[PDB]
Amino acid sequence: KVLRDNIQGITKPAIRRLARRGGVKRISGLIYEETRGVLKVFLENVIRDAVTYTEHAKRKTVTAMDVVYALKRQGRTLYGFGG
Amino acid sequence: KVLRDNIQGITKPAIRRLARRGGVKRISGLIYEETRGVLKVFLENVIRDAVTYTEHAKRKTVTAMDVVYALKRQGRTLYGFGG
Amino acid sequence: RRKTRKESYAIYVYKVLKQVHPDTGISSKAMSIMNSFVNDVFERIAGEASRLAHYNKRSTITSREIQTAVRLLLPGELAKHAVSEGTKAVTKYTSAK
Amino acid sequence: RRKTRKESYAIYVYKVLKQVHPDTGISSKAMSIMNSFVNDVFERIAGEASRLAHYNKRSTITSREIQTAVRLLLPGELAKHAVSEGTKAVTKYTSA
Amino acid sequence: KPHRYRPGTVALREIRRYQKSTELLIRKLPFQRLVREIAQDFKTDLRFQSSAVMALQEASEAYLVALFEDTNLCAIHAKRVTIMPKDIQLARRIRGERA
Amino acid sequence: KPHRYRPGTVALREIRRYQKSTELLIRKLPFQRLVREIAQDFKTDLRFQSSAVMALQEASEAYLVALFEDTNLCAIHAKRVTIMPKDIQLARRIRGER
Amino acid sequence: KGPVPFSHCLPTEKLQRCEKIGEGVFGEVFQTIADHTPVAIKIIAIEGPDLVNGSHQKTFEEILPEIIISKELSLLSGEVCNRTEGFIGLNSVHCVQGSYPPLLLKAWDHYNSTKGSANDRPDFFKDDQLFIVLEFEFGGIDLEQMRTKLSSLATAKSILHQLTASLAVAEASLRFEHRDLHWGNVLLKKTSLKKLHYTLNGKSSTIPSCGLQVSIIDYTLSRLERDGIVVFCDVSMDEDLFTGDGDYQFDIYRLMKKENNNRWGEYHPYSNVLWLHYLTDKMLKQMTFKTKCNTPAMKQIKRKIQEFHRTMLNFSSATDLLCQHSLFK
Amino acid sequence: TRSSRAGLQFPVGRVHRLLRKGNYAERVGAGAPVYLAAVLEYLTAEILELAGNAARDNKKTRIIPRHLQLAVRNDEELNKLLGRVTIAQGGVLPNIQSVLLPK
Amino acid sequence: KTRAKAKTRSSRAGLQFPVGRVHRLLRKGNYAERVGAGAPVYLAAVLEYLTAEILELAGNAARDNKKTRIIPRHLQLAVRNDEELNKLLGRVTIAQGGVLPNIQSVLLPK
DNA sequence: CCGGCAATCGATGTATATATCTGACACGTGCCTGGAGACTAGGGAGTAATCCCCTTGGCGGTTAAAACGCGGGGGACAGCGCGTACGTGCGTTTAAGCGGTGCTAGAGCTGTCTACGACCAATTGAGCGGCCTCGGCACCGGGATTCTGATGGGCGG
DNA sequence: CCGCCCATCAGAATCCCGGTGCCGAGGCCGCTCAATTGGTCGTAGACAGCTCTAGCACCGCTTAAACGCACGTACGCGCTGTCCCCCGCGTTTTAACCGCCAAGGGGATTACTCCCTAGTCTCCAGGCACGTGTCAGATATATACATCGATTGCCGG
Repeated sequence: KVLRDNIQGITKPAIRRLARRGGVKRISGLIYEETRGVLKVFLENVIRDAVTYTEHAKRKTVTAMDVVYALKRQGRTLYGFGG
Repeated sequence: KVLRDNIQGITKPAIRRLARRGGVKRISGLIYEETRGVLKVFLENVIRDAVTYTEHAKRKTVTAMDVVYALKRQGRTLYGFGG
Repeated sequence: RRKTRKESYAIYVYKVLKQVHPDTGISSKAMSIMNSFVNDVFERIAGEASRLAHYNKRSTITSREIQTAVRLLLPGELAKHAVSEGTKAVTKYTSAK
Repeated sequence: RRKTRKESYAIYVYKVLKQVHPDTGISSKAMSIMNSFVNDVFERIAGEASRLAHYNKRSTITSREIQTAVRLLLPGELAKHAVSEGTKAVTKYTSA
Repeated sequence: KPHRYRPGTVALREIRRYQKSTELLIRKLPFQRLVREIAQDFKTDLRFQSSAVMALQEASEAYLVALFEDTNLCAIHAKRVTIMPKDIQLARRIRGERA
Repeated sequence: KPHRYRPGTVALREIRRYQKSTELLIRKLPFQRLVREIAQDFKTDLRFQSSAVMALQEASEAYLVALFEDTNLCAIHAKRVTIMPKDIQLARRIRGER
Repeated sequence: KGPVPFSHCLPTEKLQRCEKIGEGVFGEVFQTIADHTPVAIKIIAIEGPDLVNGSHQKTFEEILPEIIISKELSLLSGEVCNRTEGFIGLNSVHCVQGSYPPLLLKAWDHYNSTKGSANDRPDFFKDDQLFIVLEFEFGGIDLEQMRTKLSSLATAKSILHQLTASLAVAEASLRFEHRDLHWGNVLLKKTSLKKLHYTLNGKSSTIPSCGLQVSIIDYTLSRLERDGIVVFCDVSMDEDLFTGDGDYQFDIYRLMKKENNNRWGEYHPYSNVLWLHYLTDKMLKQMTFKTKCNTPAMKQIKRKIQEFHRTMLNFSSATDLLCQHSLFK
Repeated sequence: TRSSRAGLQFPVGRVHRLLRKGNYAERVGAGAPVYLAAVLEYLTAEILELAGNAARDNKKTRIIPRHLQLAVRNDEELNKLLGRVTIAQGGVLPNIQSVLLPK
Repeated sequence: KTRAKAKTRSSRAGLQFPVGRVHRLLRKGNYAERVGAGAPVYLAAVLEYLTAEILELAGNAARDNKKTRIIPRHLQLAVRNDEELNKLLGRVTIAQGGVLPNIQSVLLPK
């Protein structure tokens, strides 16, 4: 479709900020590609589960409840949204 | 009668055999104490859970199904011993 | 038109907070987090009790199952105080029923 | 007093094994392992279906819940073939 | 000659600054575009609620921060200061996510 | 002129041998004594079935083997061929066990 | 006849209960408690050829139009054909001889040390100087000091509704013109009347007060006519006021200089709507409300207020706005 | 009311109703809701007290999710209980390795 | 006749796993208030398919080792050598199973 | 005239072929309890119609963040030498393993009967949802303060 | 003659107040319906008694494994030198964010059938416990076969 190559929107300074919050002092020049890959895999899994959940209910809109249920099924509980 | 000093029964050759099955070629001289501590902690947790399970049922004998239930609760499902 | 009502634990959480800290407020997001925490703990304990009742071939849930589930699910220091509080509440309820 | 009776899945597993490999046997420990495997998978699928039914405010379990639970639990190609099998079975049961 | 800090000071300042705040560290529109693009593969003409995207962002950021912490530990274990892809691979292998 | 093998050959032979069989590698009586001694701190005058002891032994051996595999990976990562306690500590920390 | 002493109207006990409020070229307005009721004493020097606050004092006959207008507007509240309770009613009026009591000077000193005063000291007045003492009801505090504790725009809609009703009633009664309306002349007070009642040209109507009563002060330059006799203070010579700049009031002043071609003896009710326009500009750019605009009902209310502010100028008088405009129908 | 006889603040009838129609068991005893309500109230009180202490430390009179995260992560038992839980708008605990510090 | 001959539901569905037993287990398991009429057939079909796959792989592994009987070692070899099966049974321990032979290349002699 | 590279040579542990012997596995039989056939009552689920809230799309301004270039200092990486901790083998000591013998504490099953939980009808007060105030809380702007990093200036064995 | 210490200077980091903008408590009504009170009634489980399986204790004899010691070498660790490659700072270009405004698509609510599932009674066939052989695998013996470590034997600069 029209939406393509949006993985490049995760800029290098954003990854640097995440690393700084994680507590990293020096970063090599080949980390951004690996970070993009792992983020893509994680998002793919979560979104697939959420879309299955929204498909079972005969709806056309993905809600926060579906995301929460998918995350809980994956083993990562999330507090603050619905519940 | 009361038992004491039985952690020394896990001899050094047994730990060496377990390491060899794990795929290790050389072993330092201070691994045995750490291995004994880890084994003690693991056994303590499992045995505590099993004893609680057997105490709820108003029994005086620990059965295999109690151990299986404790292992499943811990997240280490085991196949073969019934259940 | 009035929407369908929704149940939560806000009132009781606020009552407990006023009991502990008489001059402290709370924000909406914190209240939502507390609601989620209460629901999660309730579900865990209820599921453990149901499994315990099923293991022993019984068809009823009593306070013994709840006590054993609390003993299994919580660490020791929290478990002791929770057991004491539950036993005291049950004794007080039964005495003046 | 009279001894109680115990139920298992040994005969069905033996029938399937004779269907797949008509000249192979099995031991007792392997039978126990297969029994445990079947019980575990049954429990997983049933629990997932029950949760799905409770989420949508329903009071019955149908084949849709089982299909969705199978899709959610089984990974990759293992799901696809499995789903097909189930569908076929239901259709046959409707014919008779 | 203009003032210049030594390499390593501003990094520590940023480490101390970003460990006290709570706001998100990724822009919203690019993340929304990425989420929609990924989701278009499973079903055509989908719609989203704002809370769903917000929750996805929160979960992703938490996961990435934890992974970076583990990677830093792995890099320190090997007598080094910089983090390299081998550390990420080892952390993911031990965690059990990768085969 | 006695015959002597170089350091490393017998280790590889043992690695190959112990990765092919399936028996238990710990003596049974000391393990049973240790299990009873540990259990006596939670209740007094307890009795066990042999199946319980066998299940505990199997689970313990599997856990130890997996831990040793992870330790070997960590030791290899740091340009070494000898395992050290720091490798075990790092593996346990990353796995999530305190 | 003859002036009365200070103890005749403001004795010592109600002299010590006192607090200062306001000052000006004419005199000073000042708070006290009398008859178990908070009242305002307004003191103007008269018959004094002495330079005070940059100018000398006029005679009693110059003040006479002001008191005429004051008691006429007070009786307007007691009128049957056109009744409105949103105005200020007098208590009495008297003449005082002597010098300023020391308590007044000490209150002025406290006010200057706390709030600051741009007027001269009142202590040079002689013991034979003549003053006029006037009594007002306590109408509350001014709109200027109250600008940052208002609840929501509903209170606005209410206070505009009430002031427009009051001006329309006054126009229908005696053809009254104020010709001065700044956001420091509106007094609001807390009342328990949820729904207030009034009469316009013989028809009964009501205003939702939102638990708030309003008033506006008397005007020294206000113009009206009774039975063909016109009461108005000529302002054609004080062009300094209309040549100012810095905010909208001077713009309104030049508009009221231009629309009536300096013939102020006639009646021009149109400039009142621009006076209200000034207040609308103030409310949309000079006040803070305590309620967020998230709810769409009050959002559309605000948009309606905005289009009123934009489109009011095509009417002819406040009565037209009251009887035709969408916010008022 | 049942909750008043037990001296509790959490509801007892609501807990009983939620237990009775959640597909847990065929029958539910008359003592389980009281025990469950007491346990839930105790845990809530403990967490709230810790969070309020953390909030008062930071010179504020209201509790926000940062305070809840600080209270939970600084206690061993609560941290062990919520070992796989993520709180929105939480942040992380300040911690820097000693090797990275300047000489 | 008053009644016809009894026909099992499995025969009508053309399966080998029991359908009535699965229906009874679903009903007396505290899962939902009611149980439909098509769920047991689906569950039985899925379970039979999975069992057949595992048994096929295990039998091949046993035939490789020159034996005519399946033992837990063969089951472990079958499970650990397939990606999907290994992912499904990722946290399960099989008694008397063993490990997959594997040595790191660095440890090998030059 | 050596440091090497290949080619043997001996020794050791592992894989392979053949004959006996056993106990675990593959069927046969009887019986009973759980599943199938037939029928009825009612309520959970499917469908159609309607309302309106939330999602998608568009436009303009401003400005904070991303992108690019460059000099240089500190860190990654390879090479080398030294010392001792760990691997391999031999002789001697220890306790696991196996085969019986005996005893009894406790798991498992059955029959009675009483109390505790399910269900129903009439009453009513707790809890939630609209509309409205508002007193203080968090927020920013300024200024001041402080504290830390990067620097040059020296006495000395 | 190699320095390793001290006193100054700049620039972030944090404190104090003053003025603004909203939010989380509170109040009212108005319900709605879910919880409380007072009864009946059928059965789940507590309790007592009995049977007998398996868990525990002891003893004797073999042989394999654990233990202690000697010796040598390969691996871990510290030191030095070189070069690339990220870090800090300045300038210019891109699009994110905020505010506002319509359009309508689909989620949520109400009313009305009606077909699918629970419950009951009767009957018999599938599956489980028990009992018997016989052959796949375990054991013992002998026999090659691949591989490791040392020695020889020429060989080109």
